[PDB]
Amino acid sequence: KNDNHIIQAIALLDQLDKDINTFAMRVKEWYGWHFPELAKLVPDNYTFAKLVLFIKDKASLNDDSLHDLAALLNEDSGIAQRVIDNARISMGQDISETDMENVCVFAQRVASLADYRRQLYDYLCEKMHTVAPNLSELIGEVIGARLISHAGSLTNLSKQA
Amino acid sequence: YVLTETSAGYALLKASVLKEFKIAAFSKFNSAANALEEANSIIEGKVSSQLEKLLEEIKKDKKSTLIVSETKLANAINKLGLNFNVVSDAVTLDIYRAIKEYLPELLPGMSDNDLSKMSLGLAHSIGRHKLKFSADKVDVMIIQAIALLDDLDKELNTYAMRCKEWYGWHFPELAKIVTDSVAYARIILTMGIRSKASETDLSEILPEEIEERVKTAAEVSMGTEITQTDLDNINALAEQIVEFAAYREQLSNYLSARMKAIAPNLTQLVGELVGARLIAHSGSLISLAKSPASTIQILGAEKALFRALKTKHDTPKYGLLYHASLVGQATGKNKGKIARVLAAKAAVSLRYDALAEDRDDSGDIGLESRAKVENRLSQLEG
Amino acid sequence: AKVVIEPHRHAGVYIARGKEDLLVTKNMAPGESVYGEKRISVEEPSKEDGVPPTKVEYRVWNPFRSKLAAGIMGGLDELFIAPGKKVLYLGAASGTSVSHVSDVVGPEGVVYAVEFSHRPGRELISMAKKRPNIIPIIEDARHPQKYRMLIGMVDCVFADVAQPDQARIIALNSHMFLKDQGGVVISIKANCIDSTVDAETVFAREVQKLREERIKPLEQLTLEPYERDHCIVVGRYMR
Amino acid sequence: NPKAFPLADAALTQQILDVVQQAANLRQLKKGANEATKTLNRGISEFIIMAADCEPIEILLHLPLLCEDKNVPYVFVPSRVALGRACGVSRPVIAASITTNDASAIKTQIYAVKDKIETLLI
RNA sequence: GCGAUGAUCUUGACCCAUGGGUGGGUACAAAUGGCAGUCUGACAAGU
Repeated sequence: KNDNHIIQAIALLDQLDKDINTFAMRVKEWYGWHFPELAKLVPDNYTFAKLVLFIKDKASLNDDSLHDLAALLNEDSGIAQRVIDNARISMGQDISETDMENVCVFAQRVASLADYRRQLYDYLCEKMHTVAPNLSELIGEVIGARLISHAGSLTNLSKQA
Repeated sequence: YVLTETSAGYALLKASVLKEFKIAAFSKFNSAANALEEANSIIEGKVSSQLEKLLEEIKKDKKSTLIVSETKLANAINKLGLNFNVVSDAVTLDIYRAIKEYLPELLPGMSDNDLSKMSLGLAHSIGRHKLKFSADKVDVMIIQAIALLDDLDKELNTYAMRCKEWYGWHFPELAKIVTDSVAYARIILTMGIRSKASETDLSEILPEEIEERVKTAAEVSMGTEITQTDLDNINALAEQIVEFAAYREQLSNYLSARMKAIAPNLTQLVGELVGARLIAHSGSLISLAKSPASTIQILGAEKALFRALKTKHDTPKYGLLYHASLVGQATGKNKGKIARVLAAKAAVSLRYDALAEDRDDSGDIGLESRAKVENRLSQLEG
Repeated sequence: AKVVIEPHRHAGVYIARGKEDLLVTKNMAPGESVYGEKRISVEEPSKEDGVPPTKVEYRVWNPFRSKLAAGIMGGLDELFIAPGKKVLYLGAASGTSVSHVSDVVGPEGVVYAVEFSHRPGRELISMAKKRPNIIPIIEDARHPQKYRMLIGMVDCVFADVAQPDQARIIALNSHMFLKDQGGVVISIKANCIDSTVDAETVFAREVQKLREERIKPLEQLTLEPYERDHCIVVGRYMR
Repeated sequence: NPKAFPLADAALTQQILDVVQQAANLRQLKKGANEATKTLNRGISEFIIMAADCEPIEILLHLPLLCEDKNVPYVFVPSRVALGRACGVSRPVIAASITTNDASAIKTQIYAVKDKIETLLI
């Protein structure tokens, strides 16, 4: 029965990526206002969104007291030492907390959307291995499911020559 | 003999006039709150803490003839109980011009690099305190957020169409009855399959007359049945849709406090979204207050008005005022004149909220302006 | 084809050639909207490993917006404005020309923006948040003893004042912060001082007070009619 | 109002209201901050007249800024009842603009009043 | 230890005595790109 739901899965996944990038540019702008150094230091969306999410302060974001660089990354990473270096030379804007809470909502959207694309990817590889094992042996999941999304069905693809 | 006035503490210079381009004593201040009150102290002529400590520590050999630069500090030290002989002669002095020349070399742990950075960040904060506001005068985040809210509507609509489409296989007969996407989503998020129909989850969502069509339609719909994993993806995505539907309302709640805070009279007249589209379509409040009320009435649909000016035909009399409820309440023959009154008083409320007197006072005059609008509103309907 | 931009007889002052004849300085904080200006990206063709050679960005600059551009386009060889020097920029009056001073002073100089009014400082702080080399202060420039704490010492002084007591206003400042054999560039607007009379007597009494406060004007001239009733003075204090 | 500057003394007030009166006779006048604003956007104004007793004042504080941008003369007048009176209006008018006419017969009076304003602004 | 269960050959386009210059589709960013000069301006109602 996975002739159409997998097309919903892959096109919905592209929708998830394009929607993630939209808020991601906004949050990187916002933390560009408060602390301009780390936003140019970490181009990642999810982890940097958590880095904005846990602390909201540019004078107490360290690897120890407090631990936000020992929670996901390690303190022996070259990124974390540059967070220690950038935390001293800060010149950014001091803004209120109510403005930051809206961006905490945004980081919660980032973690949510990240969870749904992970679950969608696992369901994607799972059902692609289910309904079409041999094409997953040849050209994998993404290209084969893409070509099914071109033909619309396994039957239409089975009729093309 | 020499008092040094700078944002790194206060120093006594005897270089121990007998001077060898060195220092006699230094008493150190360095922080943001210290240099803030020191920046207050040079303006006020105010004696600081390390000025009193510098009068207290060194005495009787380097302070009997003290030369201070300010005339204000000469009288404060002149009234000290230690009885110093203090003058303010030779302020414009090459020595006094030269104490800043060896200033990285006479202060340990400092150089010319951190002095411009500390003076820069001090200049930001004293610019915040003197101008009694922020260092950017930020209002653009409302303009960004109102651009994001329609994106929430479009993306939430997109995912609503999605879950509509790959729910229609199992139970096709719901879109003909239930068209609202939230009521579409919460039924599946509570129920799941059609074979687990109950009463309470329908009762919290729908009226009874819709619920009976839902139940009898659930009897006669014989769509597909499949494994629980796809159903888990359905409850996941439905949780996501209700989640985002709460999030856009949280965004409107964020725009509530900012719109009430920054533009109170505009909030009183048209509320939040209309004036948000006014400032957003204009670009800024300060250029819009420079724009007259004739531009304010025609704000929006620039190609239609510019087309009406090229063709010299009937001008569109509807801009962003086309969606106001008090304006939409009136008939079209009487709508444009009331919109002229509302744009006319609206320009007055923009010139209220623009010039930094109602941001600190939260607005009291647009309350009278709404009454003046409603009076003429009653009169034109007569 | 593209234009080529080659330096004038000063440092940091670059002239465009030839289908565009415009005066440009080095950009150091791109993406700005000072007045809705356009920017010019030029580079040197080079074949190297890794990244391409750098597009050294230049921003357009008019004599219709600054007297300093007019003083260079009128023909100038000596100037105390160069990358690396510390300048005292007396008055700003919009905040827009401060970015041009920050561009012509290079990344090594520090621009001290002096203001005595509340209204144009709101543009000064927002300009200062973008460019991390401009220090704005809202201070009383009549008394150098009331703002000696925030500023250090400058290499040259630019005066944009046009007040009838300006020779007092610079003097206690030039006695304080300007070094010996440092340079003064003073923009004098003749009709702004007095307009009931000609300007040559004003020029004589003002250069006489420049003789009084030990200023040596190496060259004083009417600019050319790009501006009206103005003379700029390049001199040296205690030469 | 500490913000009410520059303001006209009574003799120049009578002179200016006479010139406004004759320009209203010669159909050379704009009333309201809307019409004066639009003439400032068109660059067709000779000079600007504003009332200093206009409560509130924030509806016209932008006009000195725009006249400083366009180099347009302006002096406040301390009365709005007299200002609407000289407009031939039975209401207090607070803002007026003098439209450009190089063929006007009272243009020498306009140049004299502009000499008074350029005297007061410097 | 060759293939009709496709062997075999062709739709990257131009040029220069591995190297070098153009051409087209996608995305992002920016507009001395488009806005004669971003509406008209004192009357209306009633007896």
